[PDB]
Amino acid sequence: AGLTQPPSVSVAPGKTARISCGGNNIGSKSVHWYQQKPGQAPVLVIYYDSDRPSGIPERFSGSNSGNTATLTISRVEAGDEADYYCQVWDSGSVVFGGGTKLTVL
Amino acid sequence: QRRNQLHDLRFADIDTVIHA
Amino acid sequence: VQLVQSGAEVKTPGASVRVSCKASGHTFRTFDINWVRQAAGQGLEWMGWMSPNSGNTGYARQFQGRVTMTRNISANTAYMELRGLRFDDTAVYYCARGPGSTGTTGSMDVWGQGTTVTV
Amino acid sequence: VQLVQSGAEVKTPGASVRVSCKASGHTFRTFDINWVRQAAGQGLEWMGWMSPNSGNTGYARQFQGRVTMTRNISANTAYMELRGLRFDDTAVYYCARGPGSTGTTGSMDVWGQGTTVTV
Amino acid sequence: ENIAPYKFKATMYYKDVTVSQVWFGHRYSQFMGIFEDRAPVPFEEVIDKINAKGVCRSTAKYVRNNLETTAFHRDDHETDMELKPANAATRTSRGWHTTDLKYNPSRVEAFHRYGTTVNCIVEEVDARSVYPYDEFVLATGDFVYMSPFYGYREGSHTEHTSYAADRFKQVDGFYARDLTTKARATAPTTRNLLTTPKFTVA
Amino acid sequence: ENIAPYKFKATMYYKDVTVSQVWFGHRYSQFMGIFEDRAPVPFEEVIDKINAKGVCRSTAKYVRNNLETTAFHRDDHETDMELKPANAATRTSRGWHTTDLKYNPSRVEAFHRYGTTVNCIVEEVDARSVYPYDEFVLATGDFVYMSPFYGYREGSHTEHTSYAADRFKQVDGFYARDLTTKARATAPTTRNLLTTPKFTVAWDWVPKRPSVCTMTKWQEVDEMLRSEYGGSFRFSSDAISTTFTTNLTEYPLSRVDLGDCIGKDARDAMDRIFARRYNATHIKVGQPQYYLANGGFLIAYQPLLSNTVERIKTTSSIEFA
Repeated sequence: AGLTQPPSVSVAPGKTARISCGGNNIGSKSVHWYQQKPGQAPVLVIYYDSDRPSGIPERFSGSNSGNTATLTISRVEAGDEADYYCQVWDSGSVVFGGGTKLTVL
Repeated sequence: QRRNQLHDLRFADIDTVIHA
Repeated sequence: VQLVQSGAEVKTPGASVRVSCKASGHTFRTFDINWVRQAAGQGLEWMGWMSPNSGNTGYARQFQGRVTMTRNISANTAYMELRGLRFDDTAVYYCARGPGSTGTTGSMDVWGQGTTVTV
Repeated sequence: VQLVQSGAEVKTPGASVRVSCKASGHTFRTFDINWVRQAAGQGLEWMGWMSPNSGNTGYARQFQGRVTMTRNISANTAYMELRGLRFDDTAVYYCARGPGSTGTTGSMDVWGQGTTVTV
Repeated sequence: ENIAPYKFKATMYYKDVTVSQVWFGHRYSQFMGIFEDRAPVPFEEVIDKINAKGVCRSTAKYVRNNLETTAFHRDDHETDMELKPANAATRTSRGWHTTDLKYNPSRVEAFHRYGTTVNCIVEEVDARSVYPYDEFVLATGDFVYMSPFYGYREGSHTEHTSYAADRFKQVDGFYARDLTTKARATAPTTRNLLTTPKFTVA
Repeated sequence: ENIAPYKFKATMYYKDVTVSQVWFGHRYSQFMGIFEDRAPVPFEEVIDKINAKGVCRSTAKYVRNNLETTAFHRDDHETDMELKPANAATRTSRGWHTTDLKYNPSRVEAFHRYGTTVNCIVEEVDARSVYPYDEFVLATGDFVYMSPFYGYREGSHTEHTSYAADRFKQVDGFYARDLTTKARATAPTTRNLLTTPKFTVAWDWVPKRPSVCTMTKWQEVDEMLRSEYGGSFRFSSDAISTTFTTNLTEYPLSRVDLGDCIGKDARDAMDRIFARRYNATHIKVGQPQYYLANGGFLIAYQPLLSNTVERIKTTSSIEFA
């Protein structure tokens, strides 16, 4: 299948950011959230829908339910301008989201 | 044996009786 | 474990490319190898997965018949071969440890530097 | 265990009586309490049984609706209440340890002194 | 220091219920299944039947896998069966049983037939408990998860117990009946009866 | 000599499958049979369901007596079920299960009816192994016929195994999920998973050599006087009132099977003692020396001066000293 993501999200530095990832029955799958800065290999920031890797600040959080997964970035810093990708495994592949470009104003 | 015989007291409910 | 890939590749249309990704620090037989490509400024595009212990592979629908994944256990290296390149295959390619034999829910925690392939 | 009952009771028709039986020596919760009455010169007439541990009671068919058995665990006392007395209720009343919750074949091994109730 | 466990005498009451399914062939019979179960003897049967008359019911009514199972010996009506002593073995405690033979269905050609047998067993066992005496074992290797000193008397109700209050009954003025000599002791005793899911201890 | 078995914590995953046949009479109901079986949880379900989402499947699909069998809980469609903690019992390790009530068929007069129940059980157990560490047994009394240190890395493939290569799986970068707190560990670990015909075991893999010790440190002696007499060494300690007799030749530590442990432990203990008591009064003389004493004792000795392949068997008695 496919995962749908908003093409662009812009949030004020003091506010918090919501990134959505839609799909049919996405709540039964483990959604992973990757962050990619320009000209770099993607870095995992959320795995198994609620958990953070070692060395990841508490600002990142995730949820997954029904037909929607959500990534929450509290206290959006200037260093968080990147492209965010949601990933699951359907059938025998790992469908990747279209990516969301987070712009810090 | 002491651990094995606690299995039914741990992973099941003895007292309940279901009737319909 | 650390993953290191080869250098840049420059090829003509219709040729074949082999990209090598070598692991370091582990036996490399305890996890899987995912090959995923990214075009210039576009999103991530999964290509396939391989289990280096058994050699079992799995490819995407849009890459079936053009991608071959193999391994050298003695050197702990995984090779990916693209056959019949075209103009749209100019991209940066990455090897990662992710889903596959070890589970369909694995995460791509470790990545390689990526190889630039230009057609 | 020893059973001790209250004093003599003199009452008018239509009133109610409460006779108390206190046990000494045990927790009083290990055995049942039987109330049985005897008229002047007549045979024994079982009245009921009460289980002090759970409070479950059982009455005779001819005493249903007029007899209530209760207990005070703190004092190890059992009370029996007769409601709506008449002239034929004048009798000596006894508390005993016998059948009931502990078994339907028990024997009335220990008895009380008995209270004379006159209407 | 004291390392020897505290030892006491206990009595186990249980009914062995065996139901067999047999296929009768042209010239042979085959056991296609034998279900063997152990069931507790209820308090209403330990006191009213085994201790008062020395007999036991020929039916087993118990709870297994959250269902009230009822089994009849020889698939017949309920009847009282006398408890007779078990066959002697060396270095063995006393024991009593009612039935001696397993019941199997009568032969009918080319059918699967079911047959039930119930054997009411009374046994005398030795029970051992170790510090801090919150549970004790039996000679048969079955644990009982309740303190040997549990009761309702003189602050013995604070001891450990892992069973519902419905399963424990402490009866005073109990007059024990010897199942061999048929003679009843005169001194009253305080008797604890616990109904485990597979047997009854006293 | 070291007699205590090597201990490590492991996890058991298995589904208890119970099929009951019931006959419904006129006024009573009776069990005609209860088939109870234990089935392994597949590696796919251990990694993808139990560890990733904390749930377990409602169906048990396994090979028993050379047959691919499937059982459905409540004889209904397959669903995922939460793993909830088991009832607390004294001196019992943690445990989790999905169901608690047995499913029995609905009553229909004069019929034999079948009913299936599946209970997905996860347990933490303590597993013990003894020399030469080619087998280990769980707390439930079930043996596993494979070395605790078996794997695919660091020459662990040479360890003993009795199961087909399809029954074992070593997963790296495994992030363990706590089933009570629902909090996932961050440090990756190597996880060995074996699917026995009765259950599935999983445990953390560690290298063999630095994990086990064939000799155990027994005594630390501050003042053990050494004397040379009659072509032998006498080691006498007044703190414990004990004397050992050794030959004049050293005992090579390489001859001890699995003897990477003695050197480190002896160095730690002797350095601690020297720092505590003899720092300001004496000085060390050479590296520690190792001797073998009658009874089968291993003495590590560091001489001091004032500023002015086989396994050793140790007797159970110290009275001769």
